[PDB]
Amino acid sequence: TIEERVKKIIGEQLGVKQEEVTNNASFVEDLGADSLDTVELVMALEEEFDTEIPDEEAEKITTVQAAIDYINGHQ
Amino acid sequence: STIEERVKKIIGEQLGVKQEEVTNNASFVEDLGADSLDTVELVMALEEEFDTEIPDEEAEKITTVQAAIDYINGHQ
Amino acid sequence: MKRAVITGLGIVSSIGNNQQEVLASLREGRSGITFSQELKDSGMRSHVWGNVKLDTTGLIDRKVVRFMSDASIYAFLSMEQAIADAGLSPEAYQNNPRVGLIAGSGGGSPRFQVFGADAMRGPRGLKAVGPYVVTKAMASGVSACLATPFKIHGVNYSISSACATSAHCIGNAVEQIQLGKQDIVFAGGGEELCWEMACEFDAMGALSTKYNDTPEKASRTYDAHRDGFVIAGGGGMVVVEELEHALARGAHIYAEIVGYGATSDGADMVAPSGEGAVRCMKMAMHGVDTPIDYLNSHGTSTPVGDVKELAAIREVFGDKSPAISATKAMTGHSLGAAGVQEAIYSLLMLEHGFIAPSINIEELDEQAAGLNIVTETTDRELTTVMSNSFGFGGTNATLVMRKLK
Amino acid sequence: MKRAVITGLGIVSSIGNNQQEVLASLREGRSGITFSQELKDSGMRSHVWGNVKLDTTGLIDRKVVRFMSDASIYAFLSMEQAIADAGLSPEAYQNNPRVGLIAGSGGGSPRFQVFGADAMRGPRGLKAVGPYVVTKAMASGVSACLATPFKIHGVNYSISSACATSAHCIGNAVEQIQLGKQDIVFAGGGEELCWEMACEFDAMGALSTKYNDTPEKASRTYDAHRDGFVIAGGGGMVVVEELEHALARGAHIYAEIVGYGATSDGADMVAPSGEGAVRCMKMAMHGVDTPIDYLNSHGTSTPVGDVKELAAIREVFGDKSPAISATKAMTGHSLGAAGVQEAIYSLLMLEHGFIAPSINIEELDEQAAGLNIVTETTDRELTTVMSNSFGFGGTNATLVMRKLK
Ligand code: NA
Ligand code: NA
Repeated sequence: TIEERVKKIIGEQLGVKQEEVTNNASFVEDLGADSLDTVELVMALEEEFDTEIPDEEAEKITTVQAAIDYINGHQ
Repeated sequence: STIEERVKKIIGEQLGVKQEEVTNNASFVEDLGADSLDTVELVMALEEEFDTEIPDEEAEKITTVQAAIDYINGHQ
Repeated sequence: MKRAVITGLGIVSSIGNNQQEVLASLREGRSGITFSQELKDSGMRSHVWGNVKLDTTGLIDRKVVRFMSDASIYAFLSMEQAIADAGLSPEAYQNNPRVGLIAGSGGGSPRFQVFGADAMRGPRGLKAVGPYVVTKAMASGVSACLATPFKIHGVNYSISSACATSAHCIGNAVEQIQLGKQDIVFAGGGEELCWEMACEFDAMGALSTKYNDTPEKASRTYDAHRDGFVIAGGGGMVVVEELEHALARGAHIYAEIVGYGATSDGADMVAPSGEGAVRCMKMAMHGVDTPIDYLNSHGTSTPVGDVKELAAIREVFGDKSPAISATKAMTGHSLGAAGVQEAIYSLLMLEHGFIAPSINIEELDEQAAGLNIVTETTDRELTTVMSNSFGFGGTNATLVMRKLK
Repeated sequence: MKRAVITGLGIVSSIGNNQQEVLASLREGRSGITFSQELKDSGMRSHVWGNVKLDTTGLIDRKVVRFMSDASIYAFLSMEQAIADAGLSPEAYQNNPRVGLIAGSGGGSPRFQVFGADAMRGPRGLKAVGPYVVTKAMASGVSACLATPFKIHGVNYSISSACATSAHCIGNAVEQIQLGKQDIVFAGGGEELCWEMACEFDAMGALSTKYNDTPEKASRTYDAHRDGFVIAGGGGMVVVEELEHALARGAHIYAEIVGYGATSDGADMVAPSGEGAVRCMKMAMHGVDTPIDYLNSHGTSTPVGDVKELAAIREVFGDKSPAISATKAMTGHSLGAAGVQEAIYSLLMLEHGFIAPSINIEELDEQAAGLNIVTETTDRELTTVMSNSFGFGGTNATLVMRKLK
């Protein structure tokens, strides 16, 4: 259910339904995120996967996919 | 230092008066310019200085320099 | 010179979540004060408060409320009500250089400043703080968090003056109309309710502590055994509008702001001098050619303040002192939001023709004799009413409101 | 309406503890930014700040300073300076209903709010909090803590508007003079400098983090590799006075406040819109029949803000070329204190005939081309100067100051 709750996180952060959240969906260009949203979204991901994402690797998470890289790229 | 000197130092610093005004007869409110907030803080500063806890009923009676000296001498 | 009128109200308070609920509470002398387990648990001696009885969770759009502390939420809900009450469409007030907002809080957000510091010192450090604490905690949060989503293009700032805050906001809004710089200014404020703020008043000995078992009797302005104010939270907003602009659009006008006093004691930081209040009331009454029919006193239920204010009233009015009541005996003291909330109570009294009672006077203070402190709801045609708001630092505000035509 | 002039000033800043030290620093292009072990130890990514280099111990009497946080201390010392610089004695400005004070901070005291909460949660509870936290941490602390000891009897409140705070204070003071309500209003502000407040800005990503090893280079407005502002603390105060009153007492007059803009973006919470600033500058220039010779930009050294302000300037002025410089490249960003401090820098430039440099522009941003951005101290006879201040919540202020006759 990793997909389900990641879509829920992103959608509650940004106000988007699970369907709107696609592998290629951009937080900024598709789902309306500003820079503060992006900070909060990284926060919320770190909470769910109990991981610490460094500034350098966080700066490269920009779609569902760039972050799927963490959820299941590491765990 | 002695109890008396330490009490008088606290009172003078707290109330912004020179040591020569902190005589044993002096009243915090009538002679040394203390207001209600000063009273709160002065009890606090005595409690901290002498590692003691002053019940509110006792603190209400500590209205003069001598009263403070007497209390601290009598509660070690 | 340009004249300023009030064309819309909104309120979230311990005695009601809109002006109809508030009206009913005022007529009934109903208390907004409840027992607080939060305050008790924090180690305080005062366990009573005037809480807003509304879960605000999810009432404001996520993208707007992410920036907001409770003071801003209460003020925002109040402003939505005031806009609807004034009959203003989005096209009428949005993206308009002549429409402004002046609204404040006394304290910003103690809760979120402490949250930010706790988070920073915890194991995640900066990552636990998140990006929204500044707008929640900054002193201008109430104006910033409203002017942005409501598309305000005119003036945009907060006045802060402790317990006079939102009264000064309304006064400054009047000045903007009088200077001809704005046609409408939304004015008011808000205050959060939390132990983080309330415990610092308890530490001063400023809050009621002897009536925790009977919360509705703790706030008791002018009673001989009053023992401090009861802290409260909430918000309020009024639509201050230039008169010809209001008439031309067929606005409903509650009252004209015919007087605004603002003075300073320059004396004691926490206790009122009295001559400051006298000058404030006189400044608000200057040029007002009708008598004050009703005076909403600041009256917080402190031993220090209640009768100093009465002595000032006696000096101002002499033998012709107006009918007086202290609505804080019902509502508690919402600090930065008190002024606008009391302006609104006063406007409802003016609009509906009654005086709200000064409750819980079981034994009237010796120094309060020979006055007309109203203790039962009293129907009366009012024309001119006055509200006082005073704050720490010796800051004074008075507003005088009068029916038109 | 009545004309308003500046007859005295005072300042405590990262680049000097009085106006003589500040003037020397401005002429030298001297940085006030140092490395902060406090910020680094708290866990922040930004380890640089614009600190006040002053031992304030014993400068303020016990009975007065017991109420004060650092914002109030800085503002109080600035006010002492400004009173002396204006030539005013107690019989003239004390106990005078025509003399007021409008001065604010952006954040109150995060330090003392966190101190209060920590003490309450400690083993001694309410007894550790003490009775002075409310006056330190309330939003109106700066006005309350100054109006009381200086015996101010006129207006007394704080304006708060994030990084526009003390500019709006000055503008409000001008309005009081214009309305005929006051003869003198002391206006300005202060801000404390502490990890408790600064870490929330770091959590937003708003502070410089790439230049900790070279602190004097970190604040670099208009440089292509700017990465956020450098936080700073301090205070400032100006004496705003009605013209005929000033002339009648033979006052020294720095300048007339000939324009004041205050507007609202109604758009984004943390990023400027541009058209808000355009309207604000234009409002401040309305009726001013001389060109702007120098513009002290708000210019904080953020990627998001610096160039938006330049685009606004281009729209306002077109082919005219006001000299521009961003003094925050030297001073850092003192938040609520920034407006009054920059007003003071601009008055010093007007009074002493020079343009302070915009420093640390190693590679000019491509979008900052075509503007007269001064990067070297330049002597020049100025007549009219402008200072911008903007803040979160889309709040904008502009002040325009011009030599008398
Ligand atoms: Na009132
Ligand atoms: Na500026």
